[PDB]
Amino acid sequence: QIFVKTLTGKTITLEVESSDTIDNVKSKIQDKEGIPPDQQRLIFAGKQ
Amino acid sequence: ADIASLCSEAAMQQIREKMAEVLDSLGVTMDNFRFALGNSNPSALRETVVESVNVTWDDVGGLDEIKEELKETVEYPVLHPDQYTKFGLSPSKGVLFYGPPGTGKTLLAKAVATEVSANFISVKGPELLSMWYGESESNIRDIFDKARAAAPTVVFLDQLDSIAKARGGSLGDAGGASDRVVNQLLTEMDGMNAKKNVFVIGATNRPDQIDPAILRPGRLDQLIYVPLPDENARLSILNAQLRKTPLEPGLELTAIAKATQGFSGADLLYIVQRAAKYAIKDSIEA
Amino acid sequence: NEVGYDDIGGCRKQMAQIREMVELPLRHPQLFKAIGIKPPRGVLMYGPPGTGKTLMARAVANETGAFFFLINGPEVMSKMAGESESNLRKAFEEAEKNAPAIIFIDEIDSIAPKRDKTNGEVERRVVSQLLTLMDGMKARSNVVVIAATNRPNSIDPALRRFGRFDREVDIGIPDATGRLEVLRIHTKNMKLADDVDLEALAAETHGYVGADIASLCSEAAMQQIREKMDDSLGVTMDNFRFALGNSNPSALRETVVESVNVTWDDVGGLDEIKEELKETVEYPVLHPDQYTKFGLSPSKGVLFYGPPGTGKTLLAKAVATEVSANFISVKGPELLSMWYGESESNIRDIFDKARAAAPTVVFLDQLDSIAKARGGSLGDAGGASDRVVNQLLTEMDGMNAKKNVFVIGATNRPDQIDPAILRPGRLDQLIYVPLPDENARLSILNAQLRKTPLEPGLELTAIAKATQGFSGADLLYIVQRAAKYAIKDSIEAHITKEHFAEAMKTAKRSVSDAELRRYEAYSQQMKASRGQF
Amino acid sequence: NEVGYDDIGGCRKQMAQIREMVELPLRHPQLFKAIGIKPPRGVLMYGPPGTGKTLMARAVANETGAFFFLINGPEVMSKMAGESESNLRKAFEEAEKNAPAIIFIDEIDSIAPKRDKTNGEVERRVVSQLLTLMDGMKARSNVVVIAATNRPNSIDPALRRFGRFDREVDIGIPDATGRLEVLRIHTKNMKLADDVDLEALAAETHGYVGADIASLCSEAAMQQIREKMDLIDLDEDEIDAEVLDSLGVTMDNFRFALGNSNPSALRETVVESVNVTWDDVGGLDEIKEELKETVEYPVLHPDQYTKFGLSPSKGVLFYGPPGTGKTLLAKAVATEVSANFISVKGPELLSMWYGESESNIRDIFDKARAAAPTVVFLDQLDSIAKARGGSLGDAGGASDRVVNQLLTEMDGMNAKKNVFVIGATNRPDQIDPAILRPGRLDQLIYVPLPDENARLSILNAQLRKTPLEPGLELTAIAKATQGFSGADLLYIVQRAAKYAIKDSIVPYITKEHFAEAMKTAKRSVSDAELRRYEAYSQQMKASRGQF
Ligand SMILES: Nc1ncnc2c1ncn2[C@@H]1O[C@H](COP(=O)(O)OP(=O)(O)OP(=O)(O)O)[C@@H](O)[C@H]1O
Ligand SMILES: Nc1ncnc2c1ncn2[C@@H]1O[C@H](COP(=O)(O)OP(=O)(O)OP(=O)(O)O)[C@@H](O)[C@H]1O
Ligand SMILES: Nc1ncnc2c1ncn2[C@@H]1O[C@H](COP(=O)(O)OP(=O)(O)O)[C@@H](O)[C@H]1O
Repeated sequence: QIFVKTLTGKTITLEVESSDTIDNVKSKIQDKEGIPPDQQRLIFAGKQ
Repeated sequence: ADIASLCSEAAMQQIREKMAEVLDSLGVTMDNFRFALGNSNPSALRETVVESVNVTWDDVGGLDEIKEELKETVEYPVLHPDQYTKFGLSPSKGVLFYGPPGTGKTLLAKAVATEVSANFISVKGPELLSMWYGESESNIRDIFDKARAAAPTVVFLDQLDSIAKARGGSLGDAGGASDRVVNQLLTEMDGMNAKKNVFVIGATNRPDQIDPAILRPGRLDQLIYVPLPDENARLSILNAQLRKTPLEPGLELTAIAKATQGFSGADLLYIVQRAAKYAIKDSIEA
Repeated sequence: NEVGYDDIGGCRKQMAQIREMVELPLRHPQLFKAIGIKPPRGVLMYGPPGTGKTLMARAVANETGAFFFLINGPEVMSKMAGESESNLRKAFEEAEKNAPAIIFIDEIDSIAPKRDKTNGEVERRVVSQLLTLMDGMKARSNVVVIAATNRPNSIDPALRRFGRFDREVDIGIPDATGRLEVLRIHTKNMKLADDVDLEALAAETHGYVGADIASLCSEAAMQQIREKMDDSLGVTMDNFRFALGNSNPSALRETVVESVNVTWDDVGGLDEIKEELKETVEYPVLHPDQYTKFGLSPSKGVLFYGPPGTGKTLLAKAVATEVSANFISVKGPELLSMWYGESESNIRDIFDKARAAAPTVVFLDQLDSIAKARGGSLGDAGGASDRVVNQLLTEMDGMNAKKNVFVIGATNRPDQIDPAILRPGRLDQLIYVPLPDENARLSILNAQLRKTPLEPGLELTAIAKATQGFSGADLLYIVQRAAKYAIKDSIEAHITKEHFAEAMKTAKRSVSDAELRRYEAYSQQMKASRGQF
Repeated sequence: NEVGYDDIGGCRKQMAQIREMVELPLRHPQLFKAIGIKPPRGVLMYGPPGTGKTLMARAVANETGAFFFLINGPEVMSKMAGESESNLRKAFEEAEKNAPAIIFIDEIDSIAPKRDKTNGEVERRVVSQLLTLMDGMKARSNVVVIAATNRPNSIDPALRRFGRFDREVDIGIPDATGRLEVLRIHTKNMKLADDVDLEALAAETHGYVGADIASLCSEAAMQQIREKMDLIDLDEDEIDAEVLDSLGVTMDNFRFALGNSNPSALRETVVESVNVTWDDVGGLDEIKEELKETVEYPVLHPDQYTKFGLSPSKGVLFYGPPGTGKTLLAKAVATEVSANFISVKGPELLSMWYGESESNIRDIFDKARAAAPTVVFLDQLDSIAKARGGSLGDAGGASDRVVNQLLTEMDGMNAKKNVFVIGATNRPDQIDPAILRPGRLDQLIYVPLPDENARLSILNAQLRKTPLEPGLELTAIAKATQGFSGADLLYIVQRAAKYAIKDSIVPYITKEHFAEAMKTAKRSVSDAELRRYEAYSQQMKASRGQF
């Protein structure tokens, strides 16, 4: 004719937010992004 | 899904029995299915067993006045559902048995539900009680919701000599707890949904001290006395367990049946249960 | 530098299964059926740790040259969530470059535990990834995965399904010749002497395993190195006797599964009840056609009642020899000592384990609790009052009648027990154990005097003629009361009949006389009032 | 600075066990080829803190001349999960090419705690990386890994398996000759005085570890600075550098250092023994030679006691009149066999929080195996019946939390592990029958009424802790009580000694303090309870079963 009562407790979280390895950024630089319409980029030649 | 595996579970034993030159063993045998049934993993065995058993009415002998009464209460709503709606009165839900513990009053109730393929839930009186305080009324209404969801089901309340005896006699501390546990099922007999073909079947000894609010109509009104079966209807009991006898008896078994009226309906069933001590013992030494 | 079939032992009956359960798809997919091939890969092996589950899986792999890829539960569980999803795909991509291969997966109970405590997405992610690739390898790539854990009830039941996981292999403790066999394996290079023993320490290891055998041979050999320096090496039996007193019993909280070899002639007398038990249970275990030719059922539970503690445990030991099966020893007061849940789930966690270890027999004691613990409505006790009576009516009739699990029961006072459940058919073989005869207990005492030397001028029938309240177990203190003086006179100054008078009357008395006249109150009416009493 | 053999002390018997266990796979691998079994690779040291276990690992590495590398505990957990596994892999690779080598790791409890109490993510990350690297390596490079912690069962139990960590080594506290050797190493540079005795300070600190002795002398040397504080102040920046040579730490500064310090590692009971003889209690000689026939006979002759098929006499009991010397005999039962002994009591050790109520009995089972021999003793068996529970009717039992771990492993240990349970109750009618069985308590040692005519010899060895009067009065001090044993005899002593605080601001002990003390001559242990069990002492052989 009796009872059992017990509560609980929690811990939410911690974070660091660590990212961006160096090998991904070196591949991130050597690319293209697009050029409007007529914004050619050119070639050039010389030094015969 | 299990049947898709049992054909393969017996095919590999046929290969294991040997090790058209090796494909003649691929023809499965009837005992390798019994070997597959011998190491069978039943899907109903992985949880609680709520299936319908294959018992019928020819396995018992006698008790035919109960059989003609128990063919109208729970079968006529489910076989002809439009008959009681013409008069607008639903049939009575609840049948009560009372008598000696020798007859089959708790054992023939499984043949009532399994005829129209209904589920069977058997609960005992002194099985669940109020251990702590109030731990029984929550365990009574917890089966009423699934009794109507998987319909047709029945529920078999048994041995009510622990609850239906205390109305105004016991005035102790257990009697105060007795007044708290008997009004749960008394209000649930008329508070249940009677249009979902849920039925209660009772079979309780000592029929003198039953509670007066349970013999009222609507809950238990079929006053069906179940004594030991008649002395001429005791030969038809033994048709189920044994069928093969090279001497064909049946007049000596009725001689001891007609000798006295004190023989029970289960004691004369045990005269062939002792065959392993009488006839099968001295016939297997070869 | 690999292993084979001779490097493991003990496990033979289910090893003969697993040597053909996986070789039949791997050696030849054509000669299986050649019309429809149904390989039931996904074998689930289970058992206590240290049984050599990994070594017995590498035995069939190195025999057929199969590539043994190995992963483990916590080594891929404790990684990143997205990394464990990729690494499982990196583990199952080896099924095409090494086919026929073997993929060993261990500790799945840590991967897929019971689903009561957790309700989560990431907790069900690692078990749904293997569901999505189990049907991905259904193109008959001739690979068989191996699942190794501790017990099948810890795995989630949706994994155990016909098509994914159906094969179950139980690995238990070896028998008396099993740990003898692994003792020969681990001592293939052990340079021992001629005085070493092979059978006494093997049968003495009850709760030990071959991994514990591997620590036994190394610790005993290390003790031999300690007292040599302080080729001149030699290992005696006394180094292993030092390992007997310095062993580490690990398997202790498990019921014994091993079968015994004790004969019925170890106990004296009661020959009329050994033939009655031989005419009931040891005939249908070889062929159950006797119970089906006339439509009968085997026995569910037996009883013993009379003088308590008179050697019914050794009678429960000897029933597993004429039936050629195992034996399970469940203690007497464990029905009350186990709490709520422990009195219900633990008594059925051995029953399905007994179904996997069929044929076997189970022993129970103190069956006088049915008439005293029925109406449980008190608010003090838990599973010791009401959670026993509600389940013995169901669990005794909750068998399958296809693997023949048997229950041996024994009580003390049957006059207070209600005859409602004691009818034959379920509780049929209710037996009265009587007081043993004069030739009965001296046949036991001849086995009790076997372990010690004795002069031939001693006689045991002089004390047997006045045994009014002395049973066989009541006279077991004679070898303790009388023989306590034979040790003192031999070790103080740097077996006879002189101490037979000190154990003549004041040795031990347990059987009283009030219940002695009550022991024949039911036995005189066992022929007339056999049904109820 | 490097350390050798002389820089440690106290554990010289314990160091020799670690000596032969690690120097044989390093120096002479030819014994492995001769006997054909794998030598161990991982040892584990444990014990109380401050016993110099890190100093012993540096001592065994430099003297053997192997390639020593140290991996400290909290330096691994100070990093994240990525670089800690890379640093653990680099340590094992350089020791393989430098064989023989010793890879000593420290503080394994911070890396491997008990995992089942906190089911977490990082609790199986660094230990699973270590377990596949420890069991996975195989190159016959005969390298040894040494572990160190403060508790053997605090770590994860999967590490204590075969092949990884098998040999457990306990590091106990030093003895009187052992703690003397610790201070002699630290006082090599301490300019002590001539009056400081070497052996006197060993008997002063009874339960001090070597870290406590090293902090004791530094605090006593710091008191020498504050004693000479008024001689030269701190304003002069070491100007008078000529009086510092007269700085001798004389011995009463160590007496002041003992007065302020406290024992740190004495939060538990004694780990070695207790020493109180049977002659310290008066009489009871009818059971002295009787107990010599049951507990010291099998440990001296293990062959003649067991070849006759007799069971080892593991358990005795003490019963009779309640509170009549059996509580006084709680400590005087270990010095006969002179083995290790730890007393257990209901409200003492088994009434803690959940989870630790069975770990205390686990320590006496590690003392049955790793620290053999052992002596178990439980007193006041009627107070523990409230926790065990009483069996009622014909169907009962003791449903207790602690008796399941007790009764199973107390019978599984053989006679070579030297297990000895001792019982002492106050009434045999208050004993639970579920614990009693034939095979555990078959030895009857009846304790009678403790010699009320000769009880003057009991109190003669009780008043030896105080300077008393030479003209004592021992005529009828304890012969008129007949129910007041040596435990309740202290109340008569407390009557004759509580008057020292009164009549003060002189006589201290007079003859009237014992002559007038007979006015409270009562009897708590009546003769009605003794005579029920005096006839039971000759008829317990017919009642040695259930009750
Ligand atoms: N049936 C057996 N049981 C236990 N050990 C065996 C058996 N047969 C052989 N052994 C040998 O004893 C050793 C036991 O250790 P083993 O690692 O095999 O146990 P295990 O429980 O399979 O290990 P794990 O838990 O890592 O799978 C093995 O190295 C093996 O060579
Ligand atoms: N032979 C010796 N035995 C015991 N103690 C010693 C000995 N020699 C020196 N000591 C003292 O004991 C201390 C050694 O303790 P140590 O630095 O090992 O702490 P520990 O807790 O054992 O290390 P860990 O943190 O690895 O557990 C030293 O400070 C030293 O003064
Ligand atoms: N017609 C019958 N004749 C004899 N015995 C029967 C009959 N029907 C059932 N039994 C026996 O009775 C049992 C089922 O009913 P029973 O247990 O007697 O219920 P109760 O004990 O409540 O009367 C079965 O085990 C069966 O052997």
